[PDB]
Amino acid sequence: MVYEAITAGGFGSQPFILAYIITAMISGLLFLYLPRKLDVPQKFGIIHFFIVVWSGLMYTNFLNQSFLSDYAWYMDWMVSTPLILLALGLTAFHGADTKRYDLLGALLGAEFTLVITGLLAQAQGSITPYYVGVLLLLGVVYLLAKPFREIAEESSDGLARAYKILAGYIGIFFLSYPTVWYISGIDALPGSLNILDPTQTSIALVVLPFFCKQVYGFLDMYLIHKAEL
Amino acid sequence: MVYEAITAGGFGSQPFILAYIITAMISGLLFLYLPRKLDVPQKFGIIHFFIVVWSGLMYTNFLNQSFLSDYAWYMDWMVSTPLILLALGLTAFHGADTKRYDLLGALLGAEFTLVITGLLAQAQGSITPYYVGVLLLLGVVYLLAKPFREIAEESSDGLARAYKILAGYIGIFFLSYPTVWYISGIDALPGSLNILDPTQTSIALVVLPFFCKQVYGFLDMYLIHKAELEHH
Amino acid sequence: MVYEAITAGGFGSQPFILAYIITAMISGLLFLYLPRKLDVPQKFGIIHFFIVVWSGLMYTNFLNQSFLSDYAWYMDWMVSTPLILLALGLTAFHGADTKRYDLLGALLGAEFTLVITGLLAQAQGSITPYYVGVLLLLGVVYLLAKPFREIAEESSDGLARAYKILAGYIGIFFLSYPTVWYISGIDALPGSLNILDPTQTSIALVVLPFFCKQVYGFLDMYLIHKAELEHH
Ligand SMILES: *C/C=C(C)/C=C/C=C(C)/C=C/C1=C(C)CCCC1(C)C
Ligand SMILES: *C/C=C(C)/C=C/C=C(C)/C=C/C1=C(C)CCCC1(C)C
Ligand SMILES: *C/C=C(C)/C=C/C=C(C)/C=C/C1=C(C)CCCC1(C)C
Ligand SMILES: CCCCCCCC/C=C/C(=O)OC[C@@H](O)CO
Ligand SMILES: CCCCCCCC/C=C/C(=O)OC[C@@H](O)CO
Ligand SMILES: CCCCCCCC/C=C/C(=O)OC[C@@H](O)CO
Ligand SMILES: CCCCCCCC/C=C/C(=O)OC[C@@H](O)CO
Ligand SMILES: CCCCCCCC/C=C/C(=O)OC[C@@H](O)CO
Ligand SMILES: CCCCCCCC/C=C/C(=O)OC[C@@H](O)CO
Ligand SMILES: CCCCCCCC/C=C/C(=O)OC[C@@H](O)CO
Ligand SMILES: CCCCCCCC/C=C/C(=O)OC[C@@H](O)CO
Ligand SMILES: CCCCCCCC/C=C/C(=O)OC[C@@H](O)CO
Ligand SMILES: CCCCCCCC/C=C/C(=O)OC[C@@H](O)CO
Ligand SMILES: CCCCCCCC/C=C/C(=O)OC[C@@H](O)CO
Ligand SMILES: CCCCCCCC/C=C/C(=O)OC[C@@H](O)CO
Ligand SMILES: CCCCCCCC/C=C\C(=O)OC[C@@H](O)CO
Repeated sequence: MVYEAITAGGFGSQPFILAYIITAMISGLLFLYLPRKLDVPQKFGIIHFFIVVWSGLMYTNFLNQSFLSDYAWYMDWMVSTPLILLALGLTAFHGADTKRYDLLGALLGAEFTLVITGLLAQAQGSITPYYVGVLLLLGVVYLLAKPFREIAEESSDGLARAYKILAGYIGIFFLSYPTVWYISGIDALPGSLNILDPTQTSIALVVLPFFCKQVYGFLDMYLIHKAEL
Repeated sequence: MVYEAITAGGFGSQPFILAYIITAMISGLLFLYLPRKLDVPQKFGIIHFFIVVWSGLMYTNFLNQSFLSDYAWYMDWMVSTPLILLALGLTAFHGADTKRYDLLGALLGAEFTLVITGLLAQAQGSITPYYVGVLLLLGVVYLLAKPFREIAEESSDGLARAYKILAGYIGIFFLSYPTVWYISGIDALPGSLNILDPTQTSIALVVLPFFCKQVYGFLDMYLIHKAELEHH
Repeated sequence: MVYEAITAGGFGSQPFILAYIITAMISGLLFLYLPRKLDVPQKFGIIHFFIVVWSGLMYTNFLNQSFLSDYAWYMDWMVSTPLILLALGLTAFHGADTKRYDLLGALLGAEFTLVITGLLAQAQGSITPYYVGVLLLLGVVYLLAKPFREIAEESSDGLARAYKILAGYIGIFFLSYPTVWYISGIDALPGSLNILDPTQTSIALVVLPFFCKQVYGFLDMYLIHKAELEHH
């Protein structure tokens, strides 16, 4: 019952969720427009567009109650967060000699499952899946830190630096998510610490996404342009 | 309460829906068969097979109530309408030199998001997401209309003509759905106009699909066949 | 009412469901490591990792009631069993000249659709969709038995033998599922027959998946390995 907890009484988080949704939409447009002017491949503009627009659309379930609303987080991250890791995977490939799409799939597949464990954690009211999720996230991080790093180092010195920058960014932001999820004291969530109240929890999982999507998109695409100079 | 409305009173749409399903299943079997007879790549038979068989299976939720029924259309279009666009895209690729698979993804991705907006709108009884869906639709027809057209025009004249025909056929039909959705007077479906009664909506929503899937299946495969015969 | 029936009273399947999840997680870790030890392509490890881990996860919904619980088998096979087939397909492709990724798509799509029929059947309380599934599954067996077999025979004798063994293994086992599903006396799923009680059904759908996931991942990677050893 995440939704009722988030929107009962004040629903203080709604200004933030509204602002997220709008900055998402306008960012999505800008992302489509950018790579025309920017000298980065279109696939990046496109991917970030979907990251941000999919996220936006899902968060509308907090403004308007549907059957989705209690799980709108996992509906969003389901497809947003693998697209993020795809953006990050393809950047690494960009200049490089050997592309490795089996690793892309692993990268993306882990994220998806990771996010489904959250889904499962909450629905079950049980933390067991959450632990499996965290192990997977470590697996993602490993994947980013090593194999994809190496592939990125095959290419130009600028791009490899760009990857490292993006990867550590995305790495560390990702690790925050299971944190605020665990320490949330929303009754539904089986996190056994209770530090953040529903509105706080909700607001964290608006600001955090903002950095991981809206900023990420620009960060990714400016960094690839600025490398290829 | 889309299902509830649709099966209200007589349930007038009942037998149309049944004929759509039966018909889908038979189309499917042909689609698997045709390519071998037709000198068209098997991949095309396979895509149309799933399109027409997926749709048919989802529509059985109007004949037997389930937790899916209210959102059946979306459960269908979710995977059917990107497959439709995959065929169209792959047709454009068929005889061309440069293949843009990131554009294929954008094409297919937009459709999926664009059907999910439809689902969101009904689920929150809210019209907002629909507008984004409409914006995405226009991105789809733009994609089809230009980049994919460009790629199509590297190929022989017949294959370019084929794409151009199918691209208009599916583009025009595709714009009808958000129309009759908005137009519909089922209450679950938001938007102000209530022009179409639930049975009229339902019947619009098996007629258009019959043209987008069954007819489209054959049309695609015959245009690709006629173009390759014309150029050999 | 699937969860309630299974877990009601003694919940006699809970140990098997536990033993299954624990072995799945452990098998998964091993699958990731095995490829580097066997000179088998890492991708096979990846795919088998996800098969057991995803399956394991979905089965936690029998240990803890959720909205997914009643439909957990479908949520599992919905992605697990296309992956099982991806592995089969890629095995066949492994030594071969022609990679036909449309057959891979057809293989995977039939499976996924074929699981969704099971979910529709339960959700509808109707046996109709089950029947489409069975057809579809005979589509799958067909694919495996022929075109995929031909592509395997393109390769070395060791690789070709590997595929045919696995294809047999997995074919036979895949047929058992629509059988147990049908004869199961869980009220929710609409077989005419009521031979198994929920616990027996549950046990069967623990032990059979053990052989199709945990065992199969090892079997697949060792057969390839062996095969690659046999030809310098
Ligand atoms: C834009 C949103 C982003 C970048 C979300 C990232 C979310 C995660 C990495 C969540 C991870 C989780 C676990 C590792 C365990 C289960 C709970 C989750 C879903 C928060
Ligand atoms: C076989 C069925 C087909 C080809 C259906 C096409 C359906 C659409 C293009 C629906 C479009 C919609 C929007 C663009 C926004 C409103 C919601 C939808 C799904 C009606
Ligand atoms: C690891 C689990 C596996 C390999 C499960 C296989 C499951 C099936 C082949 C199920 C088949 C079905 C039909 C053919 C029709 C009715 C619905 C199903 C899912 C029982
Ligand atoms: C849905 C949860 C994960 C399911 C899929 C994740 C793993 C799929 C990756 C398959 C793979 O690596 O094979 C592709 C390889 O042949 C590309 O060359
Ligand atoms: C944690 C979820 C799955 C992790 C994927 C494990 C794959 C790691 C293997 C890397 C790879 O094969 O790249 C080659 C490099 O390790 C040595 O050449
Ligand atoms: C090759 C063309 C085959 C067309 C077959 C469509 C026939 C479907 C008609 C069903 C019908 O009218 O019965 C519906 C109603 O009686 C069910 O209760
Ligand atoms: C692609 C498959 C072509 C058509 C397959 C569906 C035919 C099976 C029909 C089953 C049926 O109608 O039985 C339903 C009855 O037992 C319950 O009302
Ligand atoms: C399941 C609902 C969407 C179906 C997606 C399955 C196909 C998606 C992408 C396939 C494609 O791009 O085929 C060509 C690919 O092998 C690139 O070489
Ligand atoms: C549900 C929202 C997701 C829509 C599809 C997400 C990805 C669409 C585009 C993928 C892409 O650009 O991959 C192309 C790349 O693999 C070319 O090498
Ligand atoms: C409501 C939206 C429907 C309008 C779409 C019709 C597009 C048909 C015209 C395409 C065109 O002008 O492309 C010509 C190209 O050579 C210009 O770069
Ligand atoms: C490779 C083995 C890794 C860990 C296996 C542990 C499974 C055995 C644990 C059985 C247990 O918890 O029995 C508790 C019982 O008394 C509760 O009824
Ligand atoms: C993704 C294509 C269709 C699969 C639908 C996935 C939904 C599975 C879960 C359904 C559910 O939670 O409804 C069951 C219960 O809440 C209603 O009795
Ligand atoms: C229920 C969802 C079923 C989706 C399965 C449709 C996948 C069949 C598409 C074949 C494909 O994209 O092959 C591409 C490759 O052959 C291009 O050369
Ligand atoms: C590969 C070994 C298969 C293991 C099957 C799992 C056992 C499930 C119990 C079945 C059962 O006892 O059916 C017999 C009885 O219900 C029929 O009268
Ligand atoms: C949790 C552990 C599950 C136990 C299953 C592992 C046994 C699978 C059998 C592997 C095998 O015999 O491969 C060797 C054979 O193919 C010749 O190399
Ligand atoms: C394993 C799940 C894969 C994708 C299915 C997503 C499930 C749909 C999201 C939540 C939902 O269906 O809500 C159903 C019920 O909890 C409403 O209260």
